Amino acid sequence: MREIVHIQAGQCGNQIGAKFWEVISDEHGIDPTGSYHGDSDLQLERINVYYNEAAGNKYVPRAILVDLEPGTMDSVRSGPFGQIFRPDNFVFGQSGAGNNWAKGHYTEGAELVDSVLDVVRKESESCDCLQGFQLTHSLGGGTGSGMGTLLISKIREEYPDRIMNTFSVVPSPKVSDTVVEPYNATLSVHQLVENTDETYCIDNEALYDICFRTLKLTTPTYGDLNHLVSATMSGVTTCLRFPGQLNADLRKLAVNMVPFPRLHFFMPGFAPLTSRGSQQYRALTVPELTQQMFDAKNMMAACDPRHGRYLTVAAVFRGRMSMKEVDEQMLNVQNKNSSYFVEWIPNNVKTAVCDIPPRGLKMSATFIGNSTAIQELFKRISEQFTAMFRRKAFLHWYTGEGMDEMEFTEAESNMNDLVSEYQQYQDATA
Amino acid sequence: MRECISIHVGQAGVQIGNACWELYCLEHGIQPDGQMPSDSFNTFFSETGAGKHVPRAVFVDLEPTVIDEVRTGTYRQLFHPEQLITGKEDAANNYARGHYTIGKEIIDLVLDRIRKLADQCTGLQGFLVFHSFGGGTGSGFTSLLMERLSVDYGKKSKLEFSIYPAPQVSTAVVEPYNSILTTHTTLEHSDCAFMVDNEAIYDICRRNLDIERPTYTNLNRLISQIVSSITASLRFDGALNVDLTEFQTNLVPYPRIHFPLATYAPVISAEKAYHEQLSVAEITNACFEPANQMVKCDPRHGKYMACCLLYRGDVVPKDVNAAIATIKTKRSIQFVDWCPTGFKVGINYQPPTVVPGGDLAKVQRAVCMLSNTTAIAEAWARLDHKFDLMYAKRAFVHWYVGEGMEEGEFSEAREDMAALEKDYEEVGVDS
Amino acid sequence: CHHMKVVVRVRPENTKEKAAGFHKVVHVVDKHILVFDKDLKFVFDAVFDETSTQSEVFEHTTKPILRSFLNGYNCTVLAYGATGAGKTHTMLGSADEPGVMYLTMLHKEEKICSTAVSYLEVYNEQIRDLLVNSGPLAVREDTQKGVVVHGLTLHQPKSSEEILHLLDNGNKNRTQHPTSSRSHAVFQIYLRQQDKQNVRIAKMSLIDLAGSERASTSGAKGTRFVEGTNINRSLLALGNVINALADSKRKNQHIPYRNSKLTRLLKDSLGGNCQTIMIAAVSPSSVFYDDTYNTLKYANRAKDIKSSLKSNVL
Ligand SMILES: CC(=O)O[C@H]1C(=O)[C@@]2(C)[C@H]([C@H](OC(=O)c3ccccc3)[C@]3(O)C[C@H](OC(=O)[C@H](O)[C@@H](NC(=O)c4ccccc4)c4ccccc4)C(C)=C1C3(C)C)[C@]1(OC(C)=O)CO[C@@H]1C[C@@H]2O
Ligand SMILES: Nc1nc2c(ncn2[C@@H]2O[C@H](COP(=O)(O)OP(=O)(O)OP(=O)(O)O)[C@@H](O)[C@H]2O)c(=O)[nH]1
Ligand SMILES: Nc1nc2c(ncn2[C@@H]2O[C@H](COP(=O)(O)OP(=O)(O)O)[C@@H](O)[C@H]2O)c(=O)[nH]1
Ligand SMILES: Nc1ncnc2c1ncn2[C@@H]1O[C@H](COP(=O)(O)OP(=O)(O)O)[C@@H](O)[C@H]1O
Ligand SMILES: [Mg+2]
Ligand SMILES: [Mg+2]
Repeated sequence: MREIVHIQAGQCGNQIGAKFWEVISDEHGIDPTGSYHGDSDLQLERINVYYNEAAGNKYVPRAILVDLEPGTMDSVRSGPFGQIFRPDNFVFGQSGAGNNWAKGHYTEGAELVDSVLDVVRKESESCDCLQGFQLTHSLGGGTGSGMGTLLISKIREEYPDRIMNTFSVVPSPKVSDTVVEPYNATLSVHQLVENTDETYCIDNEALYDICFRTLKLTTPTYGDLNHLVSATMSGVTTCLRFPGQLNADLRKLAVNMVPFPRLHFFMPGFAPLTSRGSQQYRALTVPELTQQMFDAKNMMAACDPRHGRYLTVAAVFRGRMSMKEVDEQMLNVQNKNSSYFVEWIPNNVKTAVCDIPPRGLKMSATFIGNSTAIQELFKRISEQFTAMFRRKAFLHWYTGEGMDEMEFTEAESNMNDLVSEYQQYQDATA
Repeated sequence: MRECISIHVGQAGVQIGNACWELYCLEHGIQPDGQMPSDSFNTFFSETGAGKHVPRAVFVDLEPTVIDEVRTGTYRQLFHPEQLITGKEDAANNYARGHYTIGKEIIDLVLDRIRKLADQCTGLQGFLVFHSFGGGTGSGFTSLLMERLSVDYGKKSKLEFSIYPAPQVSTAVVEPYNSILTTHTTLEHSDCAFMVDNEAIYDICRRNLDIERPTYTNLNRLISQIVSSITASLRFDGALNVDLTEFQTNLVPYPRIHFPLATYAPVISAEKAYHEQLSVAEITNACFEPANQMVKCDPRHGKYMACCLLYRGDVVPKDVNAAIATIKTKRSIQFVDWCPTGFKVGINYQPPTVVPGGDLAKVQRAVCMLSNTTAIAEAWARLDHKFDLMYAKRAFVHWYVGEGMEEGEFSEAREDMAALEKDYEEVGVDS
Repeated sequence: CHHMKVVVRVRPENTKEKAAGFHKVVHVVDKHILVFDKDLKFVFDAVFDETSTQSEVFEHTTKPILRSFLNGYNCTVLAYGATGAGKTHTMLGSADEPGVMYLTMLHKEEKICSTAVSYLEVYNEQIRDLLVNSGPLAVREDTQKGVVVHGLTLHQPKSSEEILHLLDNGNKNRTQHPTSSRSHAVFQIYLRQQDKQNVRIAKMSLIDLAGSERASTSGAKGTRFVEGTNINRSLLALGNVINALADSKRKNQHIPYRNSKLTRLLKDSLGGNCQTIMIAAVSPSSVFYDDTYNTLKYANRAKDIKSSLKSNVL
């Protein structure tokens, strides 16, 4: 019925996609070889949302592997759960963007886009009722950001009535992993604002903070961060695969969480998260999940929701619970924090309950918050861009691929307008 | 004889209907697979072939999850396969999607199935429609379906069992839009509309039954008890019988005021059952308590217009008369000036049945009340204020506009609701 | 200087509907007062009816704007009406020739006047050039200037019939009922006044909007519906911008221009920097009933108070 096509571009996108597919395959009981060895019928009841049935009791994920360099997907293929993917969906070039948005959007991506779109069309026509797409990438690299934005624009042109989801790793506020991340981030937000239905913003620094403070992990690696992102993705898409007492798909969340077209940048979160030693000292109840969800330190983006006001909030519970408890918890949260929710929207919180819990835990929840405190990320990126752009530093790398300064000015002005809108919608005027 | 067709649309309607049909099969001795192991139950079932009973129901939804749950569950062999109708993509909390875009590909199929069901009928007198205001498919497809049925049938009564939005408790952000739009469209196509509030059911379950975790099953069981009490006059014989026409001719004084409130008594747990000698006067009195009301509104803020009392079990007419006279002489509850005789009483014989695993005791007598009161004007005012707040800045409007709805429909619906508010305020002035 | 004039052109009754058992829901009194049906009171500057011909609306539509469109940023004439009212007829049949081919001869003693014109349409949230066959164009913003359509074609007629040739070729390339759901056609005139001084910036903007459709109640699915509802969302964005440009004393704030390509083109023309006048068309029949009195009519009251500026004689 409602089915999803997955696309991942670049090094970070590829790694997050690999972790996410291992997670989902273990959730639906599919071995590395692709055969089914589960123990419930609900696992195979809605397998078609993410998988294609192959010959001989085999399941092939509906994923596209895109990269401008071959090493990352070579490692992905040679690793575990690397034989589960269809080899024809590995689409790679040979040159690479080199941390250049122009190279990934106008020089190499302009050459790989035809092949990637042919693969995407072949995957999408075989769908029975396409629900939407889903892109995993970042905003600080060349191939990831540039090719992801190009693919998003092309898909929006081809399929304008569908749902486009993005899980983009926005640049970190404190330490920068690339000298030219402001340029790429601005030029990619310029396209995300227009061509994306809803965008989930995640920061690596917030993930480190979660892994060091809540999980008490002494030495967190990128595997843990990809694990957290995979958990968030599965929690977001859980209602399409399992029955529930009150269910909401992607389009319902988009309708309930996006009041105006240009405001679709959310911050995600997960609960419960605890250390190994502290699990004996806590009780898993709906109030505890609700308390942990609405925590500043639990957010997956480096923004503090207490600096602004929530527009809308979505919580997707999983497990066996009572709707009365969930509803009174939402009411209590709304009434206690009346200064942190917008006045001109009553009942800021949307709710959904899924019957089947994550493997292991008996309870879980997912948080999606559309807050006006996300303007700080855009404001910081705009400040860095306009500081580096007056001196025209590192600009010739971008203008040697045909890009002209009018595009930079347009992107900066669009980002400034988005910041102004988010700031202005903190005023009730009533 | 005389039969009734039940229509369940949306997730709320489908689940409520599942509970109601489990209760109905339990009442008449029908096994979950339809067979009778051992004939006044044909007003809801039909004899097919060699001793199989098929309910006269149609299950409609725009997504396959809950209808598939029904198709796989223990009652998979009770319903006709073609009566569980399923779409592909739900309305996603959008009135425009359900009414204009997604409902138009299965409306013809649903109407054809309804016609096929009613043709087999020989004394059809009404439809029962279960839905919720806040949903997308619920509100939209219910409005479209009632418009089509009113065009097609016209004289047959059309009752409603809807889930009114709660004053504070909510599970969606765009609820006021859908509620206002569906009310505006449906106001001229429904003969009656009984409503309950989920928040009030939570309160009743927490207080009366002493349950701290009342999932949707308990609410659906309470609503099933209400519907069973309403239709027992049809299915069983009694001292006084009430049809589907008497409800509309007694509870609806004006064509735009057809929103009664449904309560039930006694809702008690088996711990307090052994210590209480429940009798006609006590349950009749309990039907009037503001805390026992099943919609989150205070009847003391308005004036009663017409009340229907449905007794079943070990109930004597003289005790009913005495209890009603006692209620009438009470000065704390008010009736409108132009309704000197405002009671309709029906007395049945079959006591309410107990569903194993339920949270209710076994009682020898029970009461179901349906009352028309002006205390719902406050609920209308609250809904209109929410609509006005969310609409002044045109929030979420683009979602509806992109699915085929013009901007004028919001203004039309708001003006219609204002007119309804003025009508409710004018009907309650003494003269 | 500030009054955004709103004129209502009451269309003559349709020939097929006139005798088919309908009444008139719009009653005309004179050129200053109008009455609806219930019995609502409406005043919209000048009011026209079936008696006035195509050229008879010139007296209160474009003539006391285009006296000499140099002292101000001047014309931003829109055309509401929705389907079947006659906005496209009124604009593109006659009442655009009074603008040019009828007001190209205006004196030369104090100035030397030359013009530059361009034509574009907005279809499916994309911009196309109607005079030359070119693909979608990109709108670029900047602090110094306004919005500029990257790739538009500029033309400088040096006579009068050149404008009629350009206009005639600008309508056969419009997406003409694949009248029905269509594209918003924008005509831009640039006035040059080289002195025989540097007071030469003026631009005249003429817009012929599309109509809002109800789809399922009156319309279709597939195409004519995907190409539809883009008109609806663009009109919603335009209405939001208009409402935000005339709200009480707050005004200012943040006006959501970027929600559509149509409103971006009007960033420098819908705000208060020019003398602008609106035209709306309404059908007096009762078959439409509701769509004739809504943001078609209620909203134009809110756009009679769009305070503007004209001191910038540039
Ligand atoms: C003693 C014990 O049994 O521990 C559990 C466990 O549940 C705990 C400790 C887990 C554990 O998680 C971690 O320790 C962890 C470390 C780094 C990064 C992220 C997590 C666990 O890994 C998590 C894992 O849970 C799952 O398997 C979930 O289904 C999870 N899937 C995976 O983790 C997974 C990993 C590889 C391959 C396939 C699946 C999941 C979560 C969300 C959505 C879908 C699936 C299990 C049972 C445990 C350990 C092993 C310690 C916790 O995590 C989650 C996601 O539930 C830590 O905070 C919770 C608290 C839990 O009690
Ligand atoms: N009493 C009761 N109410 C329910 C039940 N299920 C859903 N609801 C109500 O329905 C509201 C949510 O909207 P739905 O009725 O589920 O909408 P829908 O029918 O699924 O249609 P969509 O909006 O397209 O998903 C909630 O606010 C609940 O109050 C139920 O089983 N019992
Ligand atoms: N070479 C390369 N580097 C990237 C790309 N995208 C992002 N990066 C950089 O990689 C950093 C983190 O990415 P990564 O560690 O792979 O993401 P994670 O493992 O999921 O947390 C970011 O700060 C980016 O600067 C890309 O496409 N190619
Ligand atoms: N003053 C008028 N006299 C006669 N017919 C008119 C008048 N104004 C408009 N019409 C008719 O109304 C119709 C409206 O169509 P048109 O203006 O081309 O597109 P739209 O319906 O989108 O405005 C035209 O076909 C035209 O014949
Ligand atoms: Mg549903
Ligand atoms: Mg036209």
